[PDB]
Amino acid sequence: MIQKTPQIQVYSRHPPENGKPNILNCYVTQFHPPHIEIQMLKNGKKIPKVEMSDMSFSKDWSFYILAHTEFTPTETDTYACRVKHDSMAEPKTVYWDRDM
Amino acid sequence: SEIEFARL
Amino acid sequence: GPHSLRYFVTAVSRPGLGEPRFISVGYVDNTEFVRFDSDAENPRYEPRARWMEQEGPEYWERETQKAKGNEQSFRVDLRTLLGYYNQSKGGSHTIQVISGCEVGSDGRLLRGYQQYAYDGCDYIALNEDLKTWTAADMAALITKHKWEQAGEAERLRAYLEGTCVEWLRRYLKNGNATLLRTDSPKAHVTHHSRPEDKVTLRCWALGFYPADITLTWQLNGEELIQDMELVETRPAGDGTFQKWASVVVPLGKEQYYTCHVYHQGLPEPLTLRWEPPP
Repeated sequence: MIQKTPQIQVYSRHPPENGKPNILNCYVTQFHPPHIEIQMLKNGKKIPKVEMSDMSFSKDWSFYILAHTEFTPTETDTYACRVKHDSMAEPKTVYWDRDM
Repeated sequence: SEIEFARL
Repeated sequence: GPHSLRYFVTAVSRPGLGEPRFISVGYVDNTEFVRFDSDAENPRYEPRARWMEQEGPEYWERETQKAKGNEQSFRVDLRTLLGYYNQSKGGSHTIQVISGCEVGSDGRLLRGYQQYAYDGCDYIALNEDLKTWTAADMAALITKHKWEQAGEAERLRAYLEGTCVEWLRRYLKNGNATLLRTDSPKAHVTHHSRPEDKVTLRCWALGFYPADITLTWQLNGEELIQDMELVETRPAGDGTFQKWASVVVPLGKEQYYTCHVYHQGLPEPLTLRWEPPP
């Protein structure tokens, strides 16, 4: 067997602006095997409507997929994306940073 | 159009 | 410019959960245009690029039945590899393939591909010479002698030089307009105060396409590629891509730095600086 640790980016589709609808993305790439569980959270509580792009793999055999949800950021809300993959002991959580 | 793959 | 038609095929055995998940995806110039998926209602080839709907109900039927045929072979292959690697029939495994052709501006062949991978590790691949194979290990060697015998290298050389290319020309003809599309990036610079007396200058490039792009920071005309942090180009979700690069400069010396954005969509590279609101 072989296992590639997913790399995770968390960002909005448009520049974050308090009080205005947007789309938060969770880009997961460089993972193998393809089975992967991606959860998007809000202040710790799992977000329901979480759309996931079809899966694909790049030249190096590893897989990538994009998960996204709508959301209207605010000054204090916290968002994060959680990924559980066979390549890691515990799930990985990446928090959303506005300036990234 | 794709090709028909042989077997390993 | 050059072009290419490649197919990215994946078969994942899901012991217990049911039959293996087969997913075939065709790319033209690195742009998905078709896709098959067994784990779908009634598996059929569906267009991924609007310009593919120009193909009649034959193509699809013909191409779909071929997908189902590769599916089953892949189902067998998986069983076979469990044999080669003496692995239990109760674990999940992955067989991946990249099969395609890259042509030049003349419509000729530049390089054809045909490489397998098992569980994410090169298994076998056709050599650029389109005649001999490169087995990745003991297992692959068995396929290698089988294919040398059957003369697989030739069967593919044939496909790669003809059928592949032929179809590439055919696909382009109805997708050039679209494939050659280009969306220039719109860049800006953000300011973030760091611990002590430093500051971060993050240069943003947005809604650009294709993904290919380069960003740089310069200190009085010199690419600071040493302490510049940058993220990998990422998708916006609407077709375009994003990317930023940043450096940490001293508080007060922000105007001594400038960002440069290089994209094929641009008539000429971009040049920006920190712009504190007037």
